[PDB]
Amino acid sequence: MGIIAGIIKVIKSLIEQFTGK
Amino acid sequence: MGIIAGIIKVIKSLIEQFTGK
Amino acid sequence: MGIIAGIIKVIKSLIEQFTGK
Amino acid sequence: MGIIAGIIKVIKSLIEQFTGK
Amino acid sequence: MGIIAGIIKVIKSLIEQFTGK
Amino acid sequence: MGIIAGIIKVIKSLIEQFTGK
Amino acid sequence: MGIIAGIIKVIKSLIEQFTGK
Amino acid sequence: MGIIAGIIKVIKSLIEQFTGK
Amino acid sequence: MGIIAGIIKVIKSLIEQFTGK
Amino acid sequence: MGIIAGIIKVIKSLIEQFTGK
Amino acid sequence: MGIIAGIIKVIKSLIEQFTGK
Amino acid sequence: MGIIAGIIKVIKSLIEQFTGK
Amino acid sequence: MGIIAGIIKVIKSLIEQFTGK
Amino acid sequence: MGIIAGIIKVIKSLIEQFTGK
Amino acid sequence: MGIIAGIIKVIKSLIEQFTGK
Amino acid sequence: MGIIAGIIKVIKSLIEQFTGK
Amino acid sequence: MGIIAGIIKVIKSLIEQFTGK
Amino acid sequence: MGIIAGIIKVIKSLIEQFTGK
Amino acid sequence: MGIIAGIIKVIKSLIEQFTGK
Amino acid sequence: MGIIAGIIKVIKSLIEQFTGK
Amino acid sequence: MGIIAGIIKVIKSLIEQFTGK
Amino acid sequence: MGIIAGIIKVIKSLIEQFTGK
Amino acid sequence: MGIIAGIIKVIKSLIEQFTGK
Amino acid sequence: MGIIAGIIKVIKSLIEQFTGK
Amino acid sequence: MGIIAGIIKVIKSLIEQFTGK
Amino acid sequence: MGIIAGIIKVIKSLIEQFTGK
Amino acid sequence: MGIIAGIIKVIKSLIEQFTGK
Amino acid sequence: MGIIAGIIKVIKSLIEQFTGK
Amino acid sequence: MGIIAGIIKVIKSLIEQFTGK
Amino acid sequence: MGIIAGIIKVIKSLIEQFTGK
Amino acid sequence: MGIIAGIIKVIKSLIEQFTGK
Amino acid sequence: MGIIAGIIKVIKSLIEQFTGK
Amino acid sequence: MGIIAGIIKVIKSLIEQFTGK
Amino acid sequence: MGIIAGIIKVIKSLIEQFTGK
Amino acid sequence: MGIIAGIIKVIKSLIEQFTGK
Amino acid sequence: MGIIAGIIKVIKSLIEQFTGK
Amino acid sequence: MGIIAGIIKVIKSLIEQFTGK
Amino acid sequence: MGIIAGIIKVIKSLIEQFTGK
Amino acid sequence: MGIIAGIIKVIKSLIEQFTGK
Amino acid sequence: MGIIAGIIKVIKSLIEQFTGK
Amino acid sequence: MGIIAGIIKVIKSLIEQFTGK
Amino acid sequence: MGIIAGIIKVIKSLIEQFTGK
Amino acid sequence: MGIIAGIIKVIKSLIEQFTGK
Amino acid sequence: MGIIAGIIKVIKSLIEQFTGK
Amino acid sequence: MGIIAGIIKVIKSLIEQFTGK
Amino acid sequence: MGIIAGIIKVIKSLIEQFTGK
Amino acid sequence: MGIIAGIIKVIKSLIEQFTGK
Amino acid sequence: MGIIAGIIKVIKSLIEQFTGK
Amino acid sequence: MGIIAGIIKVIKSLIEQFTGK
Amino acid sequence: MGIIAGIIKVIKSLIEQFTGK
Amino acid sequence: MGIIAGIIKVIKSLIEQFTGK
Amino acid sequence: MGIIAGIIKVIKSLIEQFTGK
Amino acid sequence: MGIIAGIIKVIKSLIEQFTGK
Amino acid sequence: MGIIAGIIKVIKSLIEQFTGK
Amino acid sequence: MGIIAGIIKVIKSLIEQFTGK
Amino acid sequence: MGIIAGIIKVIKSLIEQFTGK
Amino acid sequence: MGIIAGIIKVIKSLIEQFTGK
Amino acid sequence: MGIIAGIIKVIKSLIEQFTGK
Amino acid sequence: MGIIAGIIKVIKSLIEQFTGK
Amino acid sequence: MGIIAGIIKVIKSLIEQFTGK
Amino acid sequence: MGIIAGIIKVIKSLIEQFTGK
Amino acid sequence: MGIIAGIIKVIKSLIEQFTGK
Amino acid sequence: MGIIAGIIKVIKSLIEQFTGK
Amino acid sequence: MGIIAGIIKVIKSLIEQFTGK
Repeated sequence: MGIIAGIIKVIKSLIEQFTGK
Repeated sequence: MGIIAGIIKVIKSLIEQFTGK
Repeated sequence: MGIIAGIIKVIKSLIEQFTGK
Repeated sequence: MGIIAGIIKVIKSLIEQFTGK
Repeated sequence: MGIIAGIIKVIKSLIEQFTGK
Repeated sequence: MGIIAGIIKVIKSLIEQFTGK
Repeated sequence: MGIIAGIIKVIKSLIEQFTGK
Repeated sequence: MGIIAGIIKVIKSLIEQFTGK
Repeated sequence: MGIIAGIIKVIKSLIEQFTGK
Repeated sequence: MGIIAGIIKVIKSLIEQFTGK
Repeated sequence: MGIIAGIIKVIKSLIEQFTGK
Repeated sequence: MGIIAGIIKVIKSLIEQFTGK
Repeated sequence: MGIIAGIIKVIKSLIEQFTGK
Repeated sequence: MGIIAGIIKVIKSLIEQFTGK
Repeated sequence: MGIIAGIIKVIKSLIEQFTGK
Repeated sequence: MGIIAGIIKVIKSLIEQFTGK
Repeated sequence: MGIIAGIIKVIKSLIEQFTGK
Repeated sequence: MGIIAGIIKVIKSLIEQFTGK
Repeated sequence: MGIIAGIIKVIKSLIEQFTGK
Repeated sequence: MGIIAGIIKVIKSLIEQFTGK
Repeated sequence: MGIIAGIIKVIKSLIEQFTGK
Repeated sequence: MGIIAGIIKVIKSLIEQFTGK
Repeated sequence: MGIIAGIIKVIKSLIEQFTGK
Repeated sequence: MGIIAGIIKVIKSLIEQFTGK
Repeated sequence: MGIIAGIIKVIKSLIEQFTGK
Repeated sequence: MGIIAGIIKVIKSLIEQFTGK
Repeated sequence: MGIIAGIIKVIKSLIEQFTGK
Repeated sequence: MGIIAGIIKVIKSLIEQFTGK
Repeated sequence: MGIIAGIIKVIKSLIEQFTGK
Repeated sequence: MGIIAGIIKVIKSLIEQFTGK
Repeated sequence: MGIIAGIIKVIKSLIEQFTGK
Repeated sequence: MGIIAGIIKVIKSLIEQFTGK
Repeated sequence: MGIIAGIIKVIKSLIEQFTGK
Repeated sequence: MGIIAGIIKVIKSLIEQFTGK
Repeated sequence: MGIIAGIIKVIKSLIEQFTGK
Repeated sequence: MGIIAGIIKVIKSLIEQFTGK
Repeated sequence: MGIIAGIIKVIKSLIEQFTGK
Repeated sequence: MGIIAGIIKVIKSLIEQFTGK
Repeated sequence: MGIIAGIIKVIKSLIEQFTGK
Repeated sequence: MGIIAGIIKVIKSLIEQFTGK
Repeated sequence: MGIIAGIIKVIKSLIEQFTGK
Repeated sequence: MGIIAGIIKVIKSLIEQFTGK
Repeated sequence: MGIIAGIIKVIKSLIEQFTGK
Repeated sequence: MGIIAGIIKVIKSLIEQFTGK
Repeated sequence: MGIIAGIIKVIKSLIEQFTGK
Repeated sequence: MGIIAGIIKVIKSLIEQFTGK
Repeated sequence: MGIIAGIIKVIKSLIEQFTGK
Repeated sequence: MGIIAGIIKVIKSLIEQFTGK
Repeated sequence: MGIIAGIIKVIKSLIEQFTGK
Repeated sequence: MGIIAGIIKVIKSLIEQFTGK
Repeated sequence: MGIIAGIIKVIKSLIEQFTGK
Repeated sequence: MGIIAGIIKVIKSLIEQFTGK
Repeated sequence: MGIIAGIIKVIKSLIEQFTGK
Repeated sequence: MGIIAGIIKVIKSLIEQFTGK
Repeated sequence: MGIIAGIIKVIKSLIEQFTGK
Repeated sequence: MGIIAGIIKVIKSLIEQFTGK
Repeated sequence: MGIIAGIIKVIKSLIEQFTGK
Repeated sequence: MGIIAGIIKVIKSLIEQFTGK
Repeated sequence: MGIIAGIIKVIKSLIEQFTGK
Repeated sequence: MGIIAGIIKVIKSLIEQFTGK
Repeated sequence: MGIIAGIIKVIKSLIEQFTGK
Repeated sequence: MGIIAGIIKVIKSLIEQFTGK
Repeated sequence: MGIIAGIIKVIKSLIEQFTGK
Repeated sequence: MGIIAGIIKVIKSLIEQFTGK
């Protein structure tokens, strides 16, 4: 179902994706 | 389903995508 | 389904795409 | 479905695209 | 479906494209 | 479908294109 | 479908093109 | 379909082209 | 389809071209 | 299809061309 | 069901994806 | 059901994914 | 049911996934 | 039911997954 | 029922998974 | 019922899993 | 009922699993 | 009822499992 | 009822399992 | 009732299991 | 009732099991 | 009632089992 | 009532089992 | 009542079992 | 009442069983 | 009442059983 | 009352059983 | 009352049983 | 009252049984 | 009262039984 | 009162039984 | 009162029984 | 040859021994 | 040859021993 | 040869021993 | 040769031992 | 040779031992 | 040779031991 | 040689041991 | 040689042990 | 040599052990 | 040599162990 | 040598262990 | 040598272990 | 050497372990 | 050496483990 | 050495593990 | 050495693991 | 060494893992 | 060493992993 | 070392991973 | 070392990953 | 080390990844 | 190290990625 | 390291990416 | 490192990207 | 590092991008 | 780094981009 | 870095862009 | 960096742009 | 950097633009 | 930087623009 | 920077513009 | 910067404009 994959360097964040409702 | 992948360097953020509703 | 991928350096943001409704 | 990819440096923003409705 | 890609430096913005309805 | 790509430096803006309806 | 690409420096704007209806 | 590309410096504007209807 | 390209410096404007109907 | 290109400095304007109907 | 996998270096964060409700 | 797998180096964090409700 | 597996090096953390309620 | 398996090197941590309620 | 199995080297930790309530 | 099995080298720890209540 | 089995080398520890209440 | 079995080399320890109350 | 069986080499220890109360 | 059986080599120890109260 | 049986080589020890109270 | 039986080689020891009170 | 039986080679010892009080 | 029976080779010892009080 | 029977080879010993008080 | 019977080869010994007080 | 019977070969000994007080 | 009976070969000994006081 | 009976071959001995006081 | 009876071959001995005081 | 009876072959001896005081 | 009766072959002896004082 | 000797209190009896044929 | 000796209280009996044929 | 000796209280009996043929 | 001796209370019986043929 | 001795209470019986042929 | 000795309460029986042939 | 000794309550039986042939 | 000893309550049986041939 | 000892309640049985051939 | 000892309740059985050949 | 000991309730069985050949 | 011990309830069975050949 | 111990309820079976050859 | 221990309910089976050859 | 322990419900099976050769 | 432990419900199977050769 | 543990429901199978050669 | 653990429902299979050679 | 764990439903398969050679 | 974990439904397959050589 | 995890439905396949050589 | 995770439906395939050599 | 994740439906293929050499 | 993710429907193909050498 | 993501329908192809050397 | 993303329908092709050397 | 994105239908082609060297 | 995006239908081609050297 | 975008139908071509050197 | 965009139908061509050197 | 845009139908050509040097 | 745009039908040509040097 949900995936995140790579070189991930996120800082001090908020991050969203919706698929569905 | 949902993916994010690369060199990701997001800071102090809000980020959205919708697909669906 | 939803993807973001590259060198991503977004700051102090809001970002949207719709496909669907 | 939805993609953003490159060198992305967006700041203090709002950004939209619609395809569909 | 929807894409944005390059050197993107947008600031203090609103941005739209429609294709579809 | 929808694309924007280059050196993009838009500020304090509103921007639209329609193709379709 | 819809494209914008170059050195884009638009400010305090409204911009439209129609093709279709 | 629709394109704008160059050195674009438009300010305080409204801009249109129709092709189609 | 529709294009604008050059050094564009339009201000306080309205601009139209029709081809088609 | 429709083009405008040069050094464009139009102000406080209305501008039209028809080709077609 | 839910997955995260790569070289993950997230710091001082909040991160979300929804698929479903 | 729920999985995380890779080289995981997360620090000082909060991390979430929902699938379901 | 619930799994975590790889080279896991998480430090000073909080980490969550929900699937179900 | 619940599993963790790999090379696990977690330090100074808190770690959770829910599946169920 | 509950399992942990691999090369496990956890230090100075707290670790949880729930399945059920 | 409850199992742990592998090469287990845990040090200076606390470790939990719940299944049930 | 309760089992632990492998090469077990735990040191200076506390370790728990619950199944039941 | 309760079992432990393998090559067991635990040192300087405390170890628990509950099943039941 | 209660069993321990294998090659058991425990040293300088405390070890517990409960099943029942 | 209570059993221990194998190759048992425990040294400098304390060892417990409860089943019952 | 109470049993111990195998090759037993315990040294410098204390060893307990309870079943009952 | 109480039994011990095998090849028993215990040295420099203390050994207990309770069943009953 | 009380039994010990096998090849018994205990040395320099103390050994106990209780069943009853 | 009390029994010991086998090949018994105990040396330099103390040995006890209680059943009763 | 009290019995000992087998091949008994005890040396340099003390040996006890109680049943009763 | 009291019995000892077998092949008995005890040497340099002390041996006791109590049943009664 | 008191009995000893078998092949008895005791040497350099002391031997006791009590039943009664 | 008191009995000893078998093949008795005791040497260099002391031997006792009490029943009564 | 007192009895000894069998093949008796005792040598260099002392032998006692008490029943009574 | 006192009896000894069998094949008696005692040598170089002392032998006693008490019943009474 | 006192009896001895059988095949008696005692040599180089001392032999006693008491019943009474 | 006092009796001895059988095949008696005693040699080089001393022999006693007391009953009475 | 034949002997009976002791305190003999036989009643309402038949008694036999054979030695010879 | 044949002997019986002790406190003999046999009643309502038949009793035999053979030695010889 | 044949002996019986003790406190003998046999009733309503038949009793045999053979040694020889 | 043949002996029986103790407190003997046999009733309604048949009893045998053979040694020899 | 053959012996039986103790508190013997056998009833309604048959009993045998062979040693020899 | 053959012995039986204890508290013997055998009823309605057959009982054997062989040693020899 | 052959022995049985304890509290023996065997009923309606057959019982054997061989040692030898 | 052969022994049985304890609280023995065998019923309606056959029982064997061999040692030797 | 051969032993059985405990609380033995075997019924309607056959039972064997071999040691030797 | 061979032993069985405990609370033994075997029914309608056959049971074997070999050690040796 | 061979042992079985516990609460044994085997029914309608065959059971074997070999050690040796 | 060989042992079985616990609560054993085997039915309609065959069971083996080898150690040795 | 060989052991089985627990709550054992095996039915209609064959079961083996080898250690050795 | 070889062990099996738990709640064992195997049916209509064959089961093996080798360690050694 | 070899162990199996848990709630084991295997049916109509063959099962193997090797460690060694 | 070799272990299997859990809730095991394998049917109509073959199962292997090697470690070693 | 080798382990399998969980809820295992394998059917009509072959299964292998190697570690070592 | 080798582990498999979860809800395992494999059918009509072959499955391998190597680590080592 | 090697692990597989989850809800595993593989059918009619071959599956491999190598790590090492 | 090697892991596979999720909802795995592979059919009629071959699957590989190498890490190492 | 190597992982695969998700909803995996691969059919009639070959699949590889290398990392390392 | 190597990962694949999602909804994977690959058929009749060959698939590779290299990272490293 | 290497990842593939999404809805993957590749058929009759060859697919490569290199990063590294 | 390397990623592919989306709705991927590639057929009868060869596909490459290099980054690095 | 390297990414491809969208609706990808490539057929009978060769495709390359270089970044780096 | 390298990206391709959209609706991609390339056939019978060769395609390149360089950035770098 | 490098991107291609749209509706791409290239056939029988060669295509290049350089940026850099 | 480099982009191509639109409805692209190039055939039997060679195409270049340089920016840089 | 470099862009081409529209309805592109180039055939049997060579095409260049330089900007830079 | 460099752009071409419209309905482009160039055939059998060479085409250049320079801006810069 | 450089642009060409319209309905372009150039054949068998060479075409240049310079702006700059 | 440089533009050409219209219905362009140039054949077998050379074409230049300079602005700048």
